Amino acid sequence: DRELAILATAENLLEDRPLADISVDDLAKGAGISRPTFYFYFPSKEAVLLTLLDRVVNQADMALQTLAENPADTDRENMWRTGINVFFETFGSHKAVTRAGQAARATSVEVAELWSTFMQKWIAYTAAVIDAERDRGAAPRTLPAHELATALNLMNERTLFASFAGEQPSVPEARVLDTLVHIWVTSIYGE
Amino acid sequence: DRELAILATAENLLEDRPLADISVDDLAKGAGISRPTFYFYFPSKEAVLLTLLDRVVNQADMALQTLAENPADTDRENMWRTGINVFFETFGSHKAVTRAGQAARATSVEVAELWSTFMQKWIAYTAAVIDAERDRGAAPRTLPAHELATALNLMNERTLFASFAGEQPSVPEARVLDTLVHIWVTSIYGE
Ligand SMILES: O=S(=O)(NCC#Cc1ccc(S(=O)(=O)NCCC(F)(F)F)cc1)c1ccccc1
Ligand SMILES: O=S(=O)(NCC#Cc1ccc(S(=O)(=O)NCCC(F)(F)F)cc1)c1ccccc1
Repeated sequence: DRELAILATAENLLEDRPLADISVDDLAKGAGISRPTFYFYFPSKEAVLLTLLDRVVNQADMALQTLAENPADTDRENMWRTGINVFFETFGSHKAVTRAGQAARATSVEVAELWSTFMQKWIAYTAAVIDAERDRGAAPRTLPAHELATALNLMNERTLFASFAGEQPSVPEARVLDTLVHIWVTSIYGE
Repeated sequence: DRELAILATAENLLEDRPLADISVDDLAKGAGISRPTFYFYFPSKEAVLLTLLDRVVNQADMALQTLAENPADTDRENMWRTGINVFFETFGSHKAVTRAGQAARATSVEVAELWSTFMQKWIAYTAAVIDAERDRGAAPRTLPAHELATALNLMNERTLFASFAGEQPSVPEARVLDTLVHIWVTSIYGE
């Protein structure tokens, strides 16, 4: 409630400036509570970012679970597009949290461990699906599935986040999805 | 001379700890000069990292120029392997400078601009070679060459550096080259 108000205030301020330029007072003021009352709900501004990232990451994760149980009925190219799109839409809707979350990996053990855990989970799932495609005779046994999954997942992380941040260089946001699907599909189904 | 001694001292200390844990006195002591004498050669420890990164980046760049003028006489798979390998060997030999250089992108305008400039140059060259391969009828016109180049280059950056840092997750250093060549070759020559 006042917890939601701190989270919403943090997301809003992270649209105009970095975490280093937001005080606890900036978050308290924003949620319409005192500094001490803020500290009842969170030990630090760093813990606020950690909670926002955790919510975004879990939304993407739950969305990928929903997709896995209920596969789209279409060509394998569009199936994978649907999969990459969970990440494009979810993080695309939380650019400020995403950008700051990734910055905070350099400086926060918990942010690095949180991201690391979900990346291992998304790679393990990518690799399971690639091996399935190999078992049903649809993809050739080229690279170790788990190595291929790791590199594709690291590509998406870097490429999605460069696009969202408008970095130079980057693929424009409106071309990035098709860019990643081409490389996933060719690298998974070619020899 | 005493300039080289500061650079060598910085590279050495960046093997055991981050830049934030190295003082100017740590670099002066190391090069066997006073603090004031250090400041004659460099305005800050941050400028030392910038000079090391600039040297590594220019070595990779000059090595890729040498390759471009003197192409290996082999299959296209091995040609590209030779190309990715400039980056694998060059940065692979300067892991500590590479790791710290990438950290310093978040916190230094000059490090971000230096890296940004060379990435645009390496993407422009990748894209020129892809278009050549399209013109000589060897690769299909799939994705815009420059978008494909950008994503592949961002993949290599993230994947090479995760491997070098031993991050979880990452491809092991001894499997990363073959991993990237498979994805480059399939994504450049498949449809
Ligand atoms: O698509 S499916 O429905 N299920 C397969 C899948 C998947 C998947 C996994 C990871 C990423 S990822 O690398 O983009 N996310 C890592 C986090 C970040 F975004 F990079 F930051 C993209 C897609 C399908 C089922 C069966 C057959 C084909 C596809
Ligand atoms: O290989 S060639 O000799 N010349 C083509 C090339 C190339 C090239 C460009 C960039 C990268 S990159 O993306 O790895 N570097 C970006 C920086 C970092 F490492 F990622 F950090 C790897 C390889 C050839 C000629 C003609 C026909 C085929 C190949």
